[PDB]
Amino acid sequence: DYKLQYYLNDYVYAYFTLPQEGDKQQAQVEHLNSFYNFVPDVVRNPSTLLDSQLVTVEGKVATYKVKYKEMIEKELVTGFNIPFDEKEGKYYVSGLPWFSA
Repeated sequence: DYKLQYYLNDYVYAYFTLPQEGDKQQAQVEHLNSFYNFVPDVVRNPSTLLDSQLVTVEGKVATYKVKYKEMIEKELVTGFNIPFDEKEGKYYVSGLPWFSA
């Protein structure tokens, strides 16, 4: 579904672009949290997104293949699983994501 991909593309971008600057980080966390329909209870490291590709959608879990890099440059690749739902015609992220091979 194209609409789902447009929506989750923004979420994936936010997730994998935590900045280095502490003051920007506080706001970026709040921006990422805006995709959830809940406020997370209190970990991401500074990152840049290189590529993302929606691989499968099973039920209400979208699985992406994400290529990103930290700054510690090795390119990292992971599966990234996002639970989602819809309210009044608009998608939201329904739980914190999890990583897979």
